[PDB]
Amino acid sequence: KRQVASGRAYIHASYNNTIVTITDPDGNPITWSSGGVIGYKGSRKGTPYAAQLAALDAAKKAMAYGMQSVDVIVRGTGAGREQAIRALQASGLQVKSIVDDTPVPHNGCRPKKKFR
Amino acid sequence: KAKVKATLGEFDLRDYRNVEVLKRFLSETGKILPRRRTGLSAKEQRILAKTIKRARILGLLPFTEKLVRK
Amino acid sequence: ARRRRAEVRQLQPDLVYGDVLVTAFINKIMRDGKKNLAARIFYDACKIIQEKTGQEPLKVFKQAVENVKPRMEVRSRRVGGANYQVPMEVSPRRQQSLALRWLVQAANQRPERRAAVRIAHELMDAAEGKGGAVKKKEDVERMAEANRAYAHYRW
RNA sequence: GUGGGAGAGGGUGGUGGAAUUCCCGGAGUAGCGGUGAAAUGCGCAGAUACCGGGAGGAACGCCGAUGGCGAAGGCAGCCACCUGGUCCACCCGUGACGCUGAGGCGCGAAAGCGUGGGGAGCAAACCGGAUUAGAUACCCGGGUAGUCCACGCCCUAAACGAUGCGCGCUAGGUCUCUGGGUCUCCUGGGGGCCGAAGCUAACGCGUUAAGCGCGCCGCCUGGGGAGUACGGCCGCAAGGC
Ligand SMILES: [Mg+2]
Ligand SMILES: [Mg+2]
Ligand SMILES: [Mg+2]
Ligand SMILES: [Mg+2]
Ligand SMILES: [Mg+2]
Ligand SMILES: [Mg+2]
Ligand SMILES: [Mg+2]
Ligand SMILES: [Mg+2]
Ligand SMILES: [Mg+2]
Ligand SMILES: [Mg+2]
Ligand SMILES: [Mg+2]
Ligand SMILES: [Mg+2]
Ligand SMILES: [Mg+2]
Ligand SMILES: [Mg+2]
Ligand SMILES: [Mg+2]
Ligand SMILES: [Mg+2]
Ligand SMILES: [Mg+2]
Ligand SMILES: [Mg+2]
Ligand SMILES: [Mg+2]
Ligand SMILES: [Mg+2]
Ligand SMILES: [Mg+2]
Ligand SMILES: [Mg+2]
Ligand SMILES: [Mg+2]
Ligand SMILES: [Mg+2]
Ligand SMILES: [Mg+2]
Ligand SMILES: [Mg+2]
Ligand SMILES: [Mg+2]
Ligand SMILES: [Mg+2]
Ligand SMILES: [Mg+2]
Ligand SMILES: [Mg+2]
Ligand SMILES: [Mg+2]
Ligand SMILES: [Mg+2]
Ligand SMILES: [Mg+2]
Ligand SMILES: [Mg+2]
Ligand SMILES: [Mg+2]
Repeated sequence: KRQVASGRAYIHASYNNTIVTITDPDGNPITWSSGGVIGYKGSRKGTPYAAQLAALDAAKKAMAYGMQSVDVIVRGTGAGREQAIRALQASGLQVKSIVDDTPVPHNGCRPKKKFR
Repeated sequence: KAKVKATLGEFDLRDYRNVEVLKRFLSETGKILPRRRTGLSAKEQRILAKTIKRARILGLLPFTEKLVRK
Repeated sequence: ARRRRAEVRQLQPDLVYGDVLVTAFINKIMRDGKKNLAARIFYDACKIIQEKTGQEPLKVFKQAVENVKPRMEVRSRRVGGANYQVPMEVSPRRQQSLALRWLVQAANQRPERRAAVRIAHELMDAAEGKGGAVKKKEDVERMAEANRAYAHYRW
């Protein structure tokens, strides 16, 4: 009910999960998916296969919205951070460009004990 | 690979307003290039870093950028 | 095989066909060192399989063994706690061995009274695309395509 | 003295972007988070993810080094102001004005104390979830003091180069920071690495001495008891000498 025909795709990948949000050229989201949206529940959500399935599910929902041309934004690092982009390439969506916009601070906040 | 100073003129390392030449010393991202790729001495690099930060605060040089093709 | 490659034994050819797979299958049928009785089993089964269906037992044997050979399987790999079932492809030599073993084991798990009858009907069913050996093969293949989520643990 | 130089040296005020959190709004469904697995937890009062806007605190990515500065503790965005130390060249001035230093005085990471502010993130205590034979721990989710600032205390440390300060003498080689020079190089002054002689119980040190000498200060005399007791002094207390 939108007929967007073009937009962005943000891939947020971590070591516990990978999620894909397909949005429009001025930032508002259209659809999304993740390792928990699909069957997997626990650490299974962090596998590259779950990332591939999440990317494919989000891409098919975008097809339902009528998406053809997609720009890719990538934030984070984890298993399947690349598999998501590979499935997104071979999903049937013409990939416009891939961009890694992983937010990194300028040494602002103190991390948790795990991260020091 | 070519170092920045090797392909450049007799330019001012203390000019924070010349974006044309200061852009050469930034990376694909907004990061300052190391001495391995700038071919500068320690003193030259130390002056270049401060001039780059000066230009950044004046909105002439990017504080950070986005990586492509990743 | 810590040092060497464990060079494969080259079986003797067969006296009836001249083919090596027949000798390998006859060995797989043999028990307690009776290759004579096993050969008689296989060749009475050859006569029965050539009579009950008017085809050559050569190509039916070959097509059955070809139908039973699987293309993927699972091996257990110890990673981060308890091990996982990781799928992978199969060697041609191991495909041959597994096909013949499943053939014999599904033939002797049949109801038929005589051994040769079991062998013949098992070969027939396997050559048609059905039977117990092909069922075990397709279960092996169903292990693949199922735990394929571990496709990054190939090793 | 003159003339140049390098620097996260200190203080004060200003100021920039990234990121976290929170709030407002848009769009958008069903989970997010987390782990070796999980669960507590959060989510239909609309979360997570995405976009725009706002608020606030704290810390300064790349440059960055095996680098620099400081007497030590220690000191990293940028700008301005106030200010310390230091190095080199000139061979100009004073004319032994020097070295060390019991006491004293000042400084002194973190944590801690008092009064008043501040509070994002982190986080003793604590509240829960797991794990385990038990879990008072490691792992997960929360969370106070605190961490931050002003002022006044506290005087400890693996406060380490486990090497007190100063001066002279005793092969070089190699990397480096910063000056001067007639600038394959030389000559000072710092930071490393090999290694002469020599030293050392050995490891190792070796012009940045643990070598050869001189001056002065501090300290040592088997281990436990014990940095405890008593006494004194200091401290709001903790406690310190
Ligand atoms: Mg997870
Ligand atoms: Mg400074
Ligand atoms: Mg300062
Ligand atoms: Mg909202
Ligand atoms: Mg709820
Ligand atoms: Mg609930
Ligand atoms: Mg509720
Ligand atoms: Mg607030
Ligand atoms: Mg660094
Ligand atoms: Mg000064
Ligand atoms: Mg004179
Ligand atoms: Mg005179
Ligand atoms: Mg003195
Ligand atoms: Mg004294
Ligand atoms: Mg103190
Ligand atoms: Mg403190
Ligand atoms: Mg306080
Ligand atoms: Mg926390
Ligand atoms: Mg905690
Ligand atoms: Mg318990
Ligand atoms: Mg001495
Ligand atoms: Mg020079
Ligand atoms: Mg020094
Ligand atoms: Mg030197
Ligand atoms: Mg010697
Ligand atoms: Mg040495
Ligand atoms: Mg000496
Ligand atoms: Mg000694
Ligand atoms: Mg003593
Ligand atoms: Mg004693
Ligand atoms: Mg004590
Ligand atoms: Mg006494
Ligand atoms: Mg006392
Ligand atoms: Mg008292
Ligand atoms: Mg004590």
